[PDB]
Amino acid sequence: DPLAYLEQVRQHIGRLPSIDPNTRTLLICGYPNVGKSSFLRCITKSDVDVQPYAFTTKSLYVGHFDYKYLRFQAIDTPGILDRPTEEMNNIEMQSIYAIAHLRSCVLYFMDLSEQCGFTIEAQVKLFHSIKPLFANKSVMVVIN
Amino acid sequence: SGNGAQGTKFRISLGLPVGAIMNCADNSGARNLYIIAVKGSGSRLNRLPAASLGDMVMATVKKGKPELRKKVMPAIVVRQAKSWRRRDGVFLYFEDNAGVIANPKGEMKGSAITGPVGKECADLWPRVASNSGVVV
Amino acid sequence: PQNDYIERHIKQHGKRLDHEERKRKREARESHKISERAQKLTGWKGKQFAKKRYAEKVSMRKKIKAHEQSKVKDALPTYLLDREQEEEMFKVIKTGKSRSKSWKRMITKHTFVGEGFTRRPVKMERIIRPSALRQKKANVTHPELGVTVFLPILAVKKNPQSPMYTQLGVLTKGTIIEVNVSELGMVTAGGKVVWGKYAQVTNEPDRDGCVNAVLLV
Amino acid sequence: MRVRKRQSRRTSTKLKEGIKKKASAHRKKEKKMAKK
Amino acid sequence: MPRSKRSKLVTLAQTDKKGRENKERIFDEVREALDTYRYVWVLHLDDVRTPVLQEIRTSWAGSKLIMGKRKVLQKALGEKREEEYKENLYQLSKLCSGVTGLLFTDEDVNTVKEYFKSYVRSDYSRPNTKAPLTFTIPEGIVYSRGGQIPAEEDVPMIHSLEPTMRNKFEIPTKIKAGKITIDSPYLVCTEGEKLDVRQALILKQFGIAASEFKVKVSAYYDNDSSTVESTNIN
Amino acid sequence: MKYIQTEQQIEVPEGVTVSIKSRIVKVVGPRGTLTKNLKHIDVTFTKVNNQLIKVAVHNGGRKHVAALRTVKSLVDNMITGVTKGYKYKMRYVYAHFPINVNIVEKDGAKFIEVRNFLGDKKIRNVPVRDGVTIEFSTNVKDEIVLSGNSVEDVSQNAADLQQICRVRNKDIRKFLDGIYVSHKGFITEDL
RNA sequence: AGAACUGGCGAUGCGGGAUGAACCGAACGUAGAGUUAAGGUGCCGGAAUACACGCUCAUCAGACACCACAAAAGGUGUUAGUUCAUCUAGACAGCCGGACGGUGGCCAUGGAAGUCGGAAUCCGCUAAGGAGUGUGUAACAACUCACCGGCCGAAUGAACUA
RNA sequence: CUAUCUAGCGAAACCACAGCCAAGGGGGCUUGGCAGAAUCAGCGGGGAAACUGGCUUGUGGCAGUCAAGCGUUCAUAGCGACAUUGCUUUUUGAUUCUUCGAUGUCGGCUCUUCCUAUCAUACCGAAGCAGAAUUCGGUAAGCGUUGGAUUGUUCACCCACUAAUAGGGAGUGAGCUGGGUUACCCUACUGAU
Repeated sequence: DPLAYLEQVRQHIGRLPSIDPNTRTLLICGYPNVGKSSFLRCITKSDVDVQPYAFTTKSLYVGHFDYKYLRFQAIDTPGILDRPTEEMNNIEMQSIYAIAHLRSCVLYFMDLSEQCGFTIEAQVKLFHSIKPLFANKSVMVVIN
Repeated sequence: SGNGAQGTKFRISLGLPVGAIMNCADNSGARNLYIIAVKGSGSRLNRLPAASLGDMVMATVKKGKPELRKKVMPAIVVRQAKSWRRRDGVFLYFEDNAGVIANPKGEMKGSAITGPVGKECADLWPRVASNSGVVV
Repeated sequence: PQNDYIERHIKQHGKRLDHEERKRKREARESHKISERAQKLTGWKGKQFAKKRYAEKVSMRKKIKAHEQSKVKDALPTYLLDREQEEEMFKVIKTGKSRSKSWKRMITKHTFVGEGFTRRPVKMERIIRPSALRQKKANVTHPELGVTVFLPILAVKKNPQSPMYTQLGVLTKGTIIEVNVSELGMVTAGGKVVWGKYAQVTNEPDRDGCVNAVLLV
Repeated sequence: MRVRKRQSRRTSTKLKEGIKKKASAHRKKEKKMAKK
Repeated sequence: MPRSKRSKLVTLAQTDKKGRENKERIFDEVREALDTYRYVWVLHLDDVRTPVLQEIRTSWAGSKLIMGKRKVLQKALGEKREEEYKENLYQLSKLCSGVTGLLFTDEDVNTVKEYFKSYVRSDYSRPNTKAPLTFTIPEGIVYSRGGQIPAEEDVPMIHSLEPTMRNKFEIPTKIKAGKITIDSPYLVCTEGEKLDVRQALILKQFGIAASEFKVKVSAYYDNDSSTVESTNIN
Repeated sequence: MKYIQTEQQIEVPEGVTVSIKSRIVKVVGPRGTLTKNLKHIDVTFTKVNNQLIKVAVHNGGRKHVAALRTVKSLVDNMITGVTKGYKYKMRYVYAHFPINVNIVEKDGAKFIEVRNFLGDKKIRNVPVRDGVTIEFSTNVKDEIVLSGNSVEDVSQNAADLQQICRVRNKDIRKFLDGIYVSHKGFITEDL
């Protein structure tokens, strides 16, 4: 059994993305189905589907880009629900530890939009639950 | 040969086996080189791996600085001292036999060169031709 | 890379044009080809193929059996709880330059030696006990509860076919042996502690260096 | 192709009389067992 | 053909085979039904739905609607005049040719013959039939309905089914991103033609019960009259 | 079990004619003709009349009689291939690199020429057999149609053609591109 | 391995076994003719390419002395059997339809709807339709059996031996 | 200088017969392959210590669990396949100068040729195989498979290069290393009349 479990982790780790956490990065976190796929597509050649269902992106997606003769990476999150901060699925947990570990700017993809029809109280209480982990993070909200 | 090593190689005379001390022409502070190995060879029964001009060789340093001595490193041959042939018709050779050091990608380590170097070597390799004061 | 990327490409493009037909046809062809291999494979591969085919067969027999089975319708104390269950048989070996000084014999068989050996000098010795063939440990199984525990030898009282192999310590089949019981730790009448029991060996040490012993109970 | 070596089908007498002596050993062992 | 046979696929499913016990059981049970009930109706039902039959049965519990295998129904009815439970039954055993299906009532005849003319459902083509509509599929994104409803609310068809569309349905279906697209419009059928099986399947795949469903009957018998009646109403 | 006599029926329609000397056949119909040798198969033929012909074997082993049923279906395939004619349809799909596909004639050779395959420079020619004709699809993108009488020739040619683009050393799940068959129909449409 | 009995060889040739210490046959003066043993009869090679029933077709068969060692078995090669099952009151293959409702059953989860998965095994109508084989989408959906039923009409199938 | 040839002189050793090969027979006989008079010069390979009995190969022992079947009956009189649980010298990518007293022989360089069970090279299949690279597996032995440093117990090695630096037989019982117990007859071969 353990060797086959390790066969699967071999496969998955080969499917893992490539990150240097030290470098100039832009974490992009938002609610589910806000238009992050449209955003990363419009900045960067990465065609993630834009389709309106809850868990569309399940893992951490990268797009590299350039501006002003520099190199940047952009690290979009699968998206988060409340699961209120005591015990949590590993997807949101790795998103949390990405926030915890990577030393670069963090970006909130706000939907001041008719789409993403979860309510603004849900959105803002989610935000309030993620207030304490905004200590040193260089958070930047943008309304979409 | 590896990355950076440009072109192809013609058949030139294989004068130098392993273990012939030759001088060094760069301004590193290394005096001499001792070959232990040649790259890109064939193999024949009790042949010695033979070196020539225009070849990238694995070789140690005997006299020089203490930092670079007695460890194996990549080196280019520049001067044969045994007669080879040009294809535009002449045979030729140098006074003494000589080679320089550089990294495995063929990039020069020193900042200068003494003495004349091989034409084929400088054509095959950019960076000895970049650092070459003298050729033929 | 980086992702569930092939699955994505499947989702967006459909994993080939012609995949389904080939997979279907391949599983059609498998009936003939398995038998082709059963007739072909001159050497060792017919053997593995057949062994393997026998195995999958018998497992499918278990499957039908368990389907039909579905379809038709120990007093131990507490501190032992939580355990998982001459002219012949002699070659004169003449040594030295002048081959008349034989003087020599060799043991080619296993033995237990004891704690202290105090090995005698070279000139007076006649028999040569080598160093490797020295078992301090043996696996003792229990008849009750079938538990295999890897325990030491203390002594050998009985060795068949001689009184000499008793004192030498040869561990062949038929040899009864003085075995420790320390980790099991049974409480006997009076509340004593057991240090020695009797076991009967059940395997030849030569054919395997493991030494299986049934504990006499 | 390279058509490879065969085993023969030749008699090779030692194996014949070895077979006969082996056979008698087998039948002897059978009679020693057959009382049970 | 002792070897070089086909291997028939073995499984561990739960359901087992019926055999002759259920056959003779239903035979004697209809023969029990015969003297008990009074009004008898032979029902040709070619396209049938399990919920429709259960709907009819839970509509009429005082009736009993029975279906089973044909020749045993002919047996239990009696096929000859010489062998029959009651008289004047062989002649109506002749006519019952189709998928039948039978009813035992004691209610009026009038109520049922108007019932089954009133009773109409929506079903599929069930080919060797007509379907009272044609369908062009537009040269765009393809959807679950196939151009019925507006393009905003229909959902595009899943990318699983497309090789079936290429294999069974004979249609060029080319795959851009995750929805499914076509390049030319595809007319499936016309009115006034007997629908083919692939045609019936494509309208099934769209999920279109465009065909009417109404059961016909051919005949009726009454036990107390002991007389046969012939009625083709659809 | 050494069946004594086995036999099958083949149905000649009104239009088509067939001439069978010993184990040679010619089958002629409106679309044209075909021929076939069957000397390797060791059976008997008989007419009864002119809409039905009987094949048969006497003293059959299993192999012999399985061959009987086969030869019937072969001859029926010829019959269909005259009265209907057979028609095989393919598509040539690419992700990045459009195929350039063409027909050429080298001394009357009827080669089929593919270029730009996977960004290659390589030309690949495929022969055409006798008795089969090509058409690239008019008013249908990325599609080619073959039609003929010899079904065996048609299928062999197209099977060759998709056997040419057997892209190698590369993950088939990614390189979905290639040239493949859409379907196997007859020419007619209506009948 | 050990004993006991017996027979062969030893002192002994001949026929056959392709050749031969151990096998099969066989009473040695020289010669003729005849008949045969064991073994054989396509050619070497003297003798039937005899007759006749069957089975076998090996991508290095076998021509074996035999129980005997690889060995118990694999094998969609093949012939014959045994024991069971099905049936014109319609066997098997197939093509067509249904293959349901409570129900998306319980936790379980972001999502779990017969099929990510733990444990349950119901009744309802029923010709028949599982708390549900297998593909499946993120779930759902759709498709397939197992089960019945419509067309066909004919014998077929499981296991086991040899 | 001989070797070689010629003029002259002119032996010996050795000798049952003499000679072509493979399999078989527990140099000659049996079965087969070939063999064409007579001969010259080189040649060094030969010249009255290795299957008891088809040996050997990849998958532990012992005690259990199912028992397919077997025991003409018994399942625990009794056998019993395939699987499977039982520790097997330190359970958390914590980790022993186990090469330490074996008087025992085995260890090494050029060249043929063979086998394949392939290390690369050619073609193929499957692998989460995006590619490049790489792991397994199949056919296949036509070709190829390196240069150095090294011993009171090298033990199994490091160094590098190379596409790789795979494995065994018949070999020097004639040259070499240890703490060490008539190659002149003919044969065939290569050249030559």
